Amino acid sequence: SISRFGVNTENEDHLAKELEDLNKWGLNIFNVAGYSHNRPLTCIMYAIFQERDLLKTFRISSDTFITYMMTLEDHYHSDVAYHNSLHAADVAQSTHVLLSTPALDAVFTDLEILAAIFAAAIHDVDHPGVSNQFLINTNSELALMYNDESVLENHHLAVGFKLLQEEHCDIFMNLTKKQRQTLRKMVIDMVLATDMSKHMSLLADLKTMVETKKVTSSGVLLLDNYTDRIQVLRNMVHCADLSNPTKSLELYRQWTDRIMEEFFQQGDKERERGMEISPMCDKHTASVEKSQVGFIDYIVHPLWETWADLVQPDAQDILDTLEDNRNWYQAMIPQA
Ligand SMILES: COc1cccc(Nc2c(C(N)=O)cnc3c(C)cc(S(=O)(=O)c4cccc(C(=O)N(C)C)c4)cc23)c1
Ligand SMILES: [As]
Ligand SMILES: [As]
Ligand SMILES: [As]
Ligand SMILES: [As]
Ligand SMILES: [Mg+2]
Ligand SMILES: [Zn+2]
Repeated sequence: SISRFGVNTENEDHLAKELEDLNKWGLNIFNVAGYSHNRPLTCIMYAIFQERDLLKTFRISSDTFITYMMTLEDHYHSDVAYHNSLHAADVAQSTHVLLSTPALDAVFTDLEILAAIFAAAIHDVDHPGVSNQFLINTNSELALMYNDESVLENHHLAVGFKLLQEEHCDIFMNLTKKQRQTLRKMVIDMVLATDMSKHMSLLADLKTMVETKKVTSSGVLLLDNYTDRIQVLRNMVHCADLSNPTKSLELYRQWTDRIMEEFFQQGDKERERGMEISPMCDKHTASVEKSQVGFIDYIVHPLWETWADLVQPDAQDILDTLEDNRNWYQAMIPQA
């Protein structure tokens, strides 16, 4: 059972210390990365799977698991400022937390739990650090492969599933054929749902099902068919993907630094190509602070307010943090 990936003996203890917060929204993944020799995705996934007894439940070899996860992590670009393996580790650990929210207790099968955490792990692999629209506009190889439709999201799925082809890395070897087929369908569904171009419609359909939600006597949501279960799962992974502004301000600020570095790098590439600069990618004019206020007001809060509404009162502290964070960025804009 691996306890360190480096030569620092002090790190083994520090890492296990950080990992005591595995089931908490307040886990600090930057620290995890620091104490794991930059293996946040390998280590958090190993911790999550052991925490949930998923290697035992699905007869996944620890050895095969580590090899697969190391190589998946290696397919995230460490030179991409935001969409790298630390983001993937964060989305996976955040999904692990949402899976345990009391309102959803006993709702999901082990296969659905597995699908959801694996989807989070893979959902941005081999991201080149520019948007779908930038790929479409530049006639990139990916956009020609995917006919301009959910270009990156299709690619992330293709890489994550292609890596399982080699026997040495097939973590799903001992699932049954029907299990593998259902898992693949769920993961494909979840990852494609992370495409921001689908968010307005995802949310609409979410606000819709919150309306007719049936909380049972004991306080647990009744989600009786597959259709309802995969809809909550697809929204959960989406929420996890868009969870940075709901974390402690200390963490949220570090995430903002990264996403703006990535966005402004795209702006530079656009300029360089004589392309039209996308407003929020232009380092010469865009306000980092307004960009987060708007991001929260227009995208993150409506999603989380609706999730919160669905899992009442589970997500109340998340909302308060979000609103506090929103307030902090606003207060950072020098104008009234
Ligand atoms: C889920 O996919 C993404 C991609 C990029 C950022 C985020 N989350 C954001 C973050 C974040 N920390 O998660 C921060 N700021 C954001 C700001 C300021 C804006 C947007 S946006 O309105 O979704 C937007 C507007 C215009 C272009 C693009 C783009 O490049 N892609 C690929 C979607 C994105 C998202 C985020 C999520
Ligand atoms: As670990
Ligand atoms: As392999
Ligand atoms: As994103
Ligand atoms: As942009
Ligand atoms: Mg993505
Ligand atoms: Zn993501």
